[PDB]
Amino acid sequence: RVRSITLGNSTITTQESANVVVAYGRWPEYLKDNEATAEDQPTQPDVATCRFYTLESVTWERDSPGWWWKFPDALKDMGLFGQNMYYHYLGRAGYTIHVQCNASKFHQGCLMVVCVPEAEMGCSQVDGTVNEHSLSEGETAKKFASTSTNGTNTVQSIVTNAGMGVGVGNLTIFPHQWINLRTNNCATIVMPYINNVPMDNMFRHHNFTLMIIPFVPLDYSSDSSTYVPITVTVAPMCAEYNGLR
Amino acid sequence: RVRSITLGNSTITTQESANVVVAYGRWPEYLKDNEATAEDQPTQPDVATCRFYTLESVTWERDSPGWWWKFPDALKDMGLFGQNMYYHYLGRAGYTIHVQCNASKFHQGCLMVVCVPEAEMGCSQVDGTVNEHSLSEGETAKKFASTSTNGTNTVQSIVTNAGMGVGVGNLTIFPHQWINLRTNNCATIVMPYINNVPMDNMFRHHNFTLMIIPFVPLDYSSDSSTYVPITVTVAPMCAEYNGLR
Amino acid sequence: EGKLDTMEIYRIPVQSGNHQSSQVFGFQVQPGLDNVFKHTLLGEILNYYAHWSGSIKL
Amino acid sequence: SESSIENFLCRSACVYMGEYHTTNTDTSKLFASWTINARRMVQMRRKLELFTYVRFDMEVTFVITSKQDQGTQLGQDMPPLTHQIMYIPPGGPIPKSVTDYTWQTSTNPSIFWTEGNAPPRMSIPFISIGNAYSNFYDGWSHGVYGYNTLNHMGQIYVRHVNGSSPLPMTSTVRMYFKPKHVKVWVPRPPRLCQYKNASTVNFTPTNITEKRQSINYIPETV
Amino acid sequence: SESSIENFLCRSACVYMGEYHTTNTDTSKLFASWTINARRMVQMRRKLELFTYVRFDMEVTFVITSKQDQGTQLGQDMPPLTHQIMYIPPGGPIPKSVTDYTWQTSTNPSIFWTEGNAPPRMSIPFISIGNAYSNFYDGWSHGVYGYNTLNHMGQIYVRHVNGSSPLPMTSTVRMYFKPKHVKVWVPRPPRLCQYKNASTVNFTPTNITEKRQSINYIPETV
Amino acid sequence: YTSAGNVTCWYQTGIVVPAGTPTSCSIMCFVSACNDFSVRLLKDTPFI
Repeated sequence: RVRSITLGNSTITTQESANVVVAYGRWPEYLKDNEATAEDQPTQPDVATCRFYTLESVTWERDSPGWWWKFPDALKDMGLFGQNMYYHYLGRAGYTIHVQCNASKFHQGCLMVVCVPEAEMGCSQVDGTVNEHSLSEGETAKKFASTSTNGTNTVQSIVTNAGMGVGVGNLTIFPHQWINLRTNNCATIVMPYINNVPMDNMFRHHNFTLMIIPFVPLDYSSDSSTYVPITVTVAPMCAEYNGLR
Repeated sequence: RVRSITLGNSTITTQESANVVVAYGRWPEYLKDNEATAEDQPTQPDVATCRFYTLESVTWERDSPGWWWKFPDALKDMGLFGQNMYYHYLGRAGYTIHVQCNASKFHQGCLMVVCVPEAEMGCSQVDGTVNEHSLSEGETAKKFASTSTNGTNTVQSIVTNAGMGVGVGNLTIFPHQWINLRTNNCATIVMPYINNVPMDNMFRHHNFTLMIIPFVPLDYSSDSSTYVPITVTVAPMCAEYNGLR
Repeated sequence: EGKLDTMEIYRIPVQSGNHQSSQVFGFQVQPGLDNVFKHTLLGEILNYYAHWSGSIKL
Repeated sequence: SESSIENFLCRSACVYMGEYHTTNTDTSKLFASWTINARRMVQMRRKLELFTYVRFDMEVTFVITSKQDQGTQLGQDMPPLTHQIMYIPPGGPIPKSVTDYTWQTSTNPSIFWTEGNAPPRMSIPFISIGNAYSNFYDGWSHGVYGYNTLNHMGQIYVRHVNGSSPLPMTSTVRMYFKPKHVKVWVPRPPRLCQYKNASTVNFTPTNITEKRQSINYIPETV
Repeated sequence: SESSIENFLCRSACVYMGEYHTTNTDTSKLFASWTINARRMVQMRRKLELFTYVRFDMEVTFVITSKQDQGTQLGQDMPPLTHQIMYIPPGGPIPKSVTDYTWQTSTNPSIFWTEGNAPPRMSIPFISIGNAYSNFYDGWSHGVYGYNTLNHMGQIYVRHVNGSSPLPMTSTVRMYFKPKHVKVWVPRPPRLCQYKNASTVNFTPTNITEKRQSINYIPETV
Repeated sequence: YTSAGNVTCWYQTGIVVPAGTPTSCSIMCFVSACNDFSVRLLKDTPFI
């Protein structure tokens, strides 16, 4: 009851009892042919964009508020998919995201894993503006805080308002999955391309945001490990660019 | 009687009265499927490798011995085809080479344009060895000399022996074309992939060498331009790499 | 400068001698907004509309 | 049936009220202007933020009232007043005086109306080179965070249509706005914090809800 | 679809604004007049000059506003005012006073209107013994260069319809003009120079376009 | 500071003439639209 999956020259292993969320019922696909027939011809890499990219693990401790990543540009240094971001003026893609934990039966805790489109964030100063570095750091995660933040140009990252001004118990409206250390330790989310235009430039726009948020904190006792590792793996799907010839 | 050719986001213009040499009768193509079925799966870019790349022009003056380029690595800085040279461990490709001149009816001269597989070159010192920089400089051409050269680690580049120890009047054994300023000014050569293995690494091996050699020097009179420009344009064909998944 | 009121504004100069890697000309393709395309027959039409799109032939 | 999208969003509201004179010594008080967006009406803003992408047509009605200034001069006998209401599409010329040439450009649609009649009304289609409007944008304008140029919807300008040397008068216009034939995509959670300005999502941190006495407390039954 | 000829030309515009009194000591200030042509509206003129021959119908709407003069006398109680709007075809009698006989000729079409009602409107057909109008004429009138008599379109005159010894009042009329059912022939290049007067094509020499830094200059990419 | 494509031209060889021909010369550019061109939202032009 273990499946082994190979994309390109990558191989990972999952359990065949996985559960998969397809975001709004829609699988990813190519914009078919004839939105812009004449002088808008696209191309597709399909070479080493369809392959598993694995980020660094994060460390879940007793007081961890949460983590977030921006897509794309979490992959702007990831081999070929990142090269294509510099060579081409427009693009699009869907994604498959796997999130996994490594824990024992003597640990306990609960995580929400959610993919949020257009996650526009607020500044720590009400009459201020957010910086580009405070929104993302690429393949390194940003951190939520457990109290309200200060300083100039920083996202106001108190975890109960999720940086967007809503109640964090209501983020289940988005494509999401629960990880309860008692019953499962994995989550797969398949995201299609969602925009109000068919293609776009991939450097000054963040299509979506992946967030991981503990709702019940990690607990252990006498001589268990004091942390739990979380691992994120991403495979781009049906990527497509403007033709160069 | 002018044709306009578009590859990707590139466009060039040629004359429909062109003559084309297909190297040994063989058009380029993919190694079909099943030389190495099981764990040797290839992939193909077909994105912005099939596109015209144009180098800098060279300047043909009264005393010009000739020019040569090495393939590949004349394209190691050329956009995506050069990115793929670093991301992939093995590859292969064929090429289309266009060579053009800009001259008047008051000029005169004659050029040989030849594509030579495995053009192993000799050192200027008989008990010496050739350097890596003296064999190529990438997208900049090396130059032949009109007398015999000296110095350490340099190719012996006297033009009558073409750096290979043969008579230069006999290079017509290779795929070649003549440019006589009197009758034409262009040359197209289509080269397939030629090796003794199906794929190979593209950094420590030079598949072939393009040479351009004047057999009758440029001549002009009173107030014509004192030089003639030559332009080289390359389109890779059926490129293919090792799969990454 | 110096030739916005002569027929010379329309002529790209090709010079004599050997300069076989130098630039001859270059421009951005922006009809409607850019000065070199702004007063042509295509540019004058596009400036009556607030949104336009298509292909161009040079 | 009352929770359908059309019945929830397609409702009229006053979104701008402005004043303008026939004679003044400021010359910006001689006309009124408004930029069309749906971010300075706090009740419509919140209902619109439940979705990420929207598409609608606009309908605008104008209620216009005049008054003679309490300055001094009485005994007048005046004909009814005429007004001009001009819509500028995205990518159009903007006037800066009331005597400008742009009040006569053939591609700015315009309405001429005289008091005493029914209130004037114009209908604007979906105007965007994109495929939908967006209530949220996680990007840069090219650089302002959160602002994309596909959301431009145009402007409205109002002036008096007198001749030379007019008599002093003060008018007020109220604009009533209504979206029609509406379609929405990607639902979102409701705004929990108060809005702070009209261009950002900035906020001060807010409590999740209000307290009670204990986790067991249920009030005595009647 | 928005570049069709009808959608490009068939649009309404204010082309004349005039003032007239009920009592005065000039007697030319007692009525207002306008000669119909499309050469004193600079934005319509330019769009019309893209073609050599045109054919259209005309539609004219009138917005009319009145005022009691600030002279002296107050406490009045007046009924609403009546106005007469007369169109003269080409080859018709022209009035010179407001008491003239030509304000009663049976072949000059006329409109009678009282304030408070909807704005009046008349529709004029293509009136020419030729087959089209011409925006450009390389000839002599028989002698004026560039002027041909087939382009006559008529005139409009407006007065008050009181009786004897009326009370002092000042009115303003605005005329809104719109061509309909339009057809055009022989396209031309767009006017590059500014217009200088309303009857000629006279101009001062103009630059072909504006300069840049060099023939290679392209601005740095964002 | 445009976000638009560009076009450039380079000397590949240089111009070569016989004896008795002019030395310098010229190039001309023509622009046009292709059949798939569309326009929206008639407005006023900024030139008069």
